[PDB]
Amino acid sequence: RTVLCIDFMVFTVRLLHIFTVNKQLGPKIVIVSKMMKDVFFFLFFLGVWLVAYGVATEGLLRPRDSDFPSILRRVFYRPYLQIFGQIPQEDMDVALMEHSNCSSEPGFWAHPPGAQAGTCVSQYANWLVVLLLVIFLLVANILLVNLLIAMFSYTFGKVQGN
Amino acid sequence: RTVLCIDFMVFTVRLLHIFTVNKQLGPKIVIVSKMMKDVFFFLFFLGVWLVAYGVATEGLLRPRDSDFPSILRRVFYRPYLQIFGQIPQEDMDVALMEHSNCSSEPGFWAHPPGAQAGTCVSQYANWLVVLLLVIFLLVANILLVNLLIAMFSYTFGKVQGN
Repeated sequence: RTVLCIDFMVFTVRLLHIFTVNKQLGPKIVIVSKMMKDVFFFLFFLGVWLVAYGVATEGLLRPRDSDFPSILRRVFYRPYLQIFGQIPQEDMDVALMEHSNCSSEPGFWAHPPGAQAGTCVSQYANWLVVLLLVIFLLVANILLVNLLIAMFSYTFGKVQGN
Repeated sequence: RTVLCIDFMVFTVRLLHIFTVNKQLGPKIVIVSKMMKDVFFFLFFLGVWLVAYGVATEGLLRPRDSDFPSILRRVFYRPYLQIFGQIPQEDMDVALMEHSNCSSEPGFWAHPPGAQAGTCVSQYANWLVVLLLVIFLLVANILLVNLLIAMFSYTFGKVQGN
C-alpha cells in the first residue's frame, strides 16, 4: 500500500504533459524545467543554514531526550517548519516554560510543554537561543526566499525566448 | 560549551566555499555578497519602524510588569515575530481578554493570558492599539518585504555580468 501511494504521485505528475499542448502553457513548462539550477542553489544554501542553526540551537538547549530520531527532528525538521510560520516559542524560550528540577547535572533547567521538545532543556544562555531564532528567521524567511524570487525573475526573463 | 556552539556555526558557514567551484553556482555566491547593501537598507528601515510601533504599543498598553528585560521583549522581540505570522491577538486586544482589577490606578484594566504579556494592561484606547497593529502589518509584512524583493530583483539583474 505504501509504495502504491507514492506510485499514485508519479501518475498524477504525468498529467503535466497536457499543458504542453496549449500555446500559452507549453513555454511555461519548459521555463519551469530550466529553473532547477536556481532551486538547487537555494536548497544547498538552505541546507547549510539549517545545519548551522539547527545544531547550535540543539547544542545550547541540551534536551535530555538525547535520542537519535528525536535529535534529527529538532535539528532538521523543527527549523524547517520555522520557515513556514511554525515557530514553537514555548519549546525554546525559557521565559515561556516553567522551571523544574529534572537532572542532577549542575545549572538550571526548564520543562518544555511540547511532546517532542525534550523532557527538559538547559537555560544557561537562553537569550542566545532567542537571538539565533531572530537571525535564522531573517536569513531564511526573508533573505533566502526573496533571493530565490529575484533569481527566478532573472532566469524567467532570460530564457523566455529559447 | 556556549561559545563552541557558536563556533560550530562559523565552521558550517565555511562550507559555502564549495559552491564557488561550480560554474553555475560561483556567480550566484558573488551576487549574494553584493546584496548586502540592499539588506542593510531594509534592516535600518525595519529597525526604525519596529522602534516606533513597539514603543507606542507598549506605551498605550501600560503593562504592570515594567521590567527592563520584559519591556525590551515587548518592544523589540514581540513586534519582530509579528512579521513572521506570530500575532498574539490575545495579548493586545482587550476584547479577547477578561476584565479585572489589578492596580489602584484610575481607569480600566484587563488581564492578558500570556506569560510575558504583563500582569495586566490598560484598556483606555485599545482600538488604537489594534489600529497600530493593522498599520504595522501593512508596512512590515507587505510594503517592506515586497520592497526588498524589488530591490533584490533590480540588483541581481544589474550586477549579473560583473
